[PDB]
Amino acid sequence: MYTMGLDIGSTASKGVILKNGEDIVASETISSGTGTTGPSRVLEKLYGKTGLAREDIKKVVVTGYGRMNYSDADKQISELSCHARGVNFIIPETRTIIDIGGQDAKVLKLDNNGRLLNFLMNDKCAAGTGRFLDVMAKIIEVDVSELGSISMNSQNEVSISSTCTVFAESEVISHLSENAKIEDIVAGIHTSVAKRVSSLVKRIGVQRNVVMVGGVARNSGIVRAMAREINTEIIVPDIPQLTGALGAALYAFDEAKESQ
Amino acid sequence: MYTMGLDIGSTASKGVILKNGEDIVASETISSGTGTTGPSRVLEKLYGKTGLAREDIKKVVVTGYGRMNYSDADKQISELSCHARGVNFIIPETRTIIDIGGQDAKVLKLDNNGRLLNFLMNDKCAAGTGRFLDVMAKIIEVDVSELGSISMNSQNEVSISSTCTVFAESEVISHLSENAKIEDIVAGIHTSVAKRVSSLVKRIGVQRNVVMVGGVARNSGIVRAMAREINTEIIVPDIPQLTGALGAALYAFDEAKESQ
Repeated sequence: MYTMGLDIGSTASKGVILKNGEDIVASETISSGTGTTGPSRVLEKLYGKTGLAREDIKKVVVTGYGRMNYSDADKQISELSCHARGVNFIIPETRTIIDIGGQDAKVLKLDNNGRLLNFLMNDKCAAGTGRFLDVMAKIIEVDVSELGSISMNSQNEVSISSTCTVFAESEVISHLSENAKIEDIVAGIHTSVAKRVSSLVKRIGVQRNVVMVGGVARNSGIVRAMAREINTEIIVPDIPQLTGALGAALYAFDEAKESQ
Repeated sequence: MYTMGLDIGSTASKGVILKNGEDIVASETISSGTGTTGPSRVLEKLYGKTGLAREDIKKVVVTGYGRMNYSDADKQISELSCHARGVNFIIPETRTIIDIGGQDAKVLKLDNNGRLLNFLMNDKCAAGTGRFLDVMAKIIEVDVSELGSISMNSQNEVSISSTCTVFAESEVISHLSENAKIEDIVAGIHTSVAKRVSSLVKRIGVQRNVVMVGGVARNSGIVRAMAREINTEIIVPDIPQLTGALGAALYAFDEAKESQ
C-alpha cells in the first residue's frame, strides 16, 4: 500500500513514496551523494511532508552507484532495471527503450509490466554512438546540439558508405571539400548512426511502444532517421531526475505484494 | 616448356618468361602503364634478350588493373591470385599469407602448389589495419617507420583494453599524460593490431609456412607481436616488383600443361 524507492548517485540522492503502486505521494532530490547527509535529508523530506511512520513503509528498494553502501533496505536492484521500470510508469505499454549514450548504445525489451526482459549493448565500437557525433561535428566546425536543427532543411542527402568512424571521418572531409550543403551532410551522418543502432534494434526485436532516451535523443534529426529506419513511430518524452527511484518504488511494490 | 606472365598496372608494366615452370629466363619492368607503350616495351625486352618467337610461348596470362585492356592473351587472372602464386615461388611450401595494408588486412590460405584456396578480408574496420598505426603515431608525434625500432627496448608493456580505434586514441593520451616509457606504449599498440589480425588468422586456420607481406610488414615490432600471438615463426621476405607477373607465368603454365 505504501512503498519507498531510493536512488543514490555519487553527486545526488533521490527518493519517492508510492501509494498502491499508482500514486507518487511525495518526491525529493538533493545535490549530495553516497557518503554524505544527502540520503538522510531525502528521508526527512519524505517522512515530513507525508507524516508517515517507518512502520507504514512496507518495503524499501535502493538503486544507484552507492546502493551497496546503504543498509536499512529490503533490497538492492540495478539502476538499469530500475530506471527503465520508471520510464514505463511515465509512458505505459512501453516495451522497447533506445539509449544512445555518449560512448555506448543499448536497446532494452520490456515486460507487459515494464520490467526488463533482455537487452543488447554496444560499448566496443565508436560508430553508432555519441562519439561518432562529436567527431563529425568538430570536422565541419559546429556545435553538437546545433546539429538536429541544421538537418531539418535537407534537400538531397549525402549518402555514406563507410561504417567505421575513422574511415567516415575522411569521407565527410571529401564531401566537405567539394562543398555540398550541410543539411545534406548532416542528414547522412544521422543516417549512419541510425543504420547502426537499427541493427541492434533489429536483432532484439521491435515492439511498441518504442521510447527513446539519452542526451543524443534530443537531436530531433537522429530521432527521425531512427524512425524512418526501424519503420515505427518513436516517442521522445521528458524524463525527470527521480525516474530511477520511481522504478525502485515499483520494484519495492512487487515485493510488498509477495509477502502476502 | 616456355610460358609468359604479364602484369599491367596503371603506372608500370612487368613481364616474365618462364621455362618449365622452374626457370625465370628473363624479366623486365617499365615505369609506364595501361594505355601506353609500356607493355609493348616489356615484350620487346623479353623477346629480344631471349631470341624466342611468338610460336615458342605456349600460353600467356595477364593480370593487373588494366588486364581487361589487353587482347593477345590466353587468359586474365586476378592480381590477388597471381601475386600470391609468385610469393610461394619465392618461399616454397607457403600456405598462409598475411597482408596488413594501409586501410585493410587479409589472410590467405594456399594450395600445396601455392594456389589460392580461400581468404578473409577486413576493409570496414580501421582497427587491426594500417591506419590504426597512422593515428597513434600522430598522437605521440612520431614517424610511422621510426616505430618498429622504438619498440625493441620494451621493459614493461602498456596493456590496452580498447579495441576500437577511436576509443583507443584516447587511451594512449591517458597513458601519455601519465608519461610512461614509449617502448612500453608502442609495444602495446603493436599488440593491439596483432590481436586483431590474429582473429582473422585464427578463423582461417594457420598452416606453415607463414609469410608476411605489405608495407606494414617492415615494422619488425609488429612481426614479433604477430608471431607471439599466432604462436608460429613468421617469414618476412623481400618481395620484388615482378612477383605478380611471375605468378601469372605460373598459371600460364598449369595451362600449357592441360592442352596436352
